[PDB]
Amino acid sequence: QLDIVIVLDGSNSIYPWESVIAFLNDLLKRMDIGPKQTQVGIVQYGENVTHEFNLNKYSSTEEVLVAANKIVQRGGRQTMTALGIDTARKEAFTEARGARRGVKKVMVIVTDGESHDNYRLKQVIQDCEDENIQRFSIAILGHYNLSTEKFVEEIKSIASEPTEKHFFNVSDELALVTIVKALGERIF
Amino acid sequence: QIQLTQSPSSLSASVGDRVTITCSASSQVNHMFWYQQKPGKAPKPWIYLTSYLASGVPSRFSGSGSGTDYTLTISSLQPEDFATYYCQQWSGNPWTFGQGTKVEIKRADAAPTVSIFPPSSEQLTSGGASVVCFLNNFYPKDINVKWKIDGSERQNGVLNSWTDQDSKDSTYSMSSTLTLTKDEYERHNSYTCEATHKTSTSPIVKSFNR
Amino acid sequence: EVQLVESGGGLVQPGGSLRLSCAASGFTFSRYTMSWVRQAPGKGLEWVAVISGGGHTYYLDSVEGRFTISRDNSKNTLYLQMNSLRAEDTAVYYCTRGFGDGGYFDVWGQGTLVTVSSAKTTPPSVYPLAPSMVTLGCLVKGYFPEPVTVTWNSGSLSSGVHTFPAVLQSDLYTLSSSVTVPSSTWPSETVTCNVAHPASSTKVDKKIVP
Ligand SMILES: [Mg+2]
Repeated sequence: QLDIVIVLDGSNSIYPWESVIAFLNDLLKRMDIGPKQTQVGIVQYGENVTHEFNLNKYSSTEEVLVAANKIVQRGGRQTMTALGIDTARKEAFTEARGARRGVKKVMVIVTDGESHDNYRLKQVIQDCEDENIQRFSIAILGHYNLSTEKFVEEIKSIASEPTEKHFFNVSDELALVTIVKALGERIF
Repeated sequence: QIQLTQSPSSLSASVGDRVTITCSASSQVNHMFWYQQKPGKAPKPWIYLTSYLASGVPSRFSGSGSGTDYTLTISSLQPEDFATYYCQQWSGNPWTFGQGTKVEIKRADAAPTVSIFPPSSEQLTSGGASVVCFLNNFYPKDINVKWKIDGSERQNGVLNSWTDQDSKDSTYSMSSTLTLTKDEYERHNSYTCEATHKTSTSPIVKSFNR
Repeated sequence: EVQLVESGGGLVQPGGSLRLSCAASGFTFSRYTMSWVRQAPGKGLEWVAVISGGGHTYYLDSVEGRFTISRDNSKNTLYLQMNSLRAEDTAVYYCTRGFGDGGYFDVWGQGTLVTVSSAKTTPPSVYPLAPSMVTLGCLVKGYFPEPVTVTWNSGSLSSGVHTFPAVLQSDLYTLSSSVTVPSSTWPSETVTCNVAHPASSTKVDKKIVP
């Protein structure tokens, strides 16, 4: 019993969008979704943020798989990760959008680059803790491979403690699928 | 929207001098980029992610900053660094550049070599008459040219052009062209070109009659 | 090595259309977000349009609705379709590779010159300019549009040469060039300026006679 909201980076840098969708797919199909099971909402961000669908638009695990594979990349001349997370926190995770009172809030952030708005990331993360939201962050290192160090510390600072059981690291958009297993069986 | 203002708009320094260019953003950005552009050429990637030098950029160059103030610094200005440097941001739309800082190199003052040239007879045949005066390899680049037809100053049909700083000797040159009709030109006799420059008290004067 | 090459520039009338293209090489084109940046004559840089590897496009207000950026990955080419051109669109257009979300211009081509005007293509009139060391030159007057090529003794005489930037007046450019050689070289040895104006398919070798 836990409402899951995936915060997808859809900026110009993300490529190809096919592997990102293959990731959602391979992850969302292993879940039992329902009003009394586990709900999932997806938010995409770039220069701006947009709700793909709310936590309770779909009550079936299959209805979620079809809608998911229907998500289009919106692009973006910036990677406003802070804006994306903060928007999921105070907009997605709200009763109005399907958040279930009492249930555990879980946020999944996937990005491939340092955010342009990293100056409000600290504040945004702290507000996620204050609302007790478990955070799992996934960093795609493609574009950097340039040290990925500072990039890594930023994405980690997004995941909840302990970092080791919340933060993931993949070589590129293709390697995203090699996480679904560990990712899921760690959200239990 | 984010506007960038570079300062100084332009500067002059000697080789060996430590030079620092500034770029202030109207709103905070977490990174700044710089490009070097020389006369008649495409801009070149110079510094990215605030302080990384693009491949080929000599070690004397460095970049720093945060918030709304970023800088580019040349530890030992070399003659080859003359150019216009542009800062640029990718944090706000539309992406934008600063108006740039034009950097020039100081050198010993040098007097201008002035040469005056009467109209071509090849031009006269078509009704026009242009008189040309070249002011070559001088420094500083501050200069003044006045045309004097038969003792009386004239300046209605005068068009000037100045070159950018010389990539070889750091000097400056400029040409002044006075265009009159074949008739006006034949109406007068003595044509003279006057160049005032800090190199001499009195103007360097060249001229001719007919 | 990574490279970009612009094409399609030229003279076009106000209200006209023009299509620019850019061939990329040396990198996996389809994976990069590409942009076009312009620089009006004597001014700064201005980002114009961008297209991600995903096909997403963004534009500068002053061109959205008139310009369309596109790409064809099968030919590793980028395009810029420009409609309803205005005189203010006159500039050198640069094709450029982006980094990250595209806001850092990684690679630049040499550019292509777009001239938006009603002025008519016109050939230059090349006039000879004759008087320790002598200074000679030639006036390249009344041509349009840019560019014009100028060399001396076919480029073998490159030292002591000063080709000044063209000055535009009444829809016609004019520029001068001067060359200085030892007095014991002219007129015993030949001096001629070579001028070509490709837009009017004009070629002329004007020998400088005393
Ligand atoms: Mg990104």
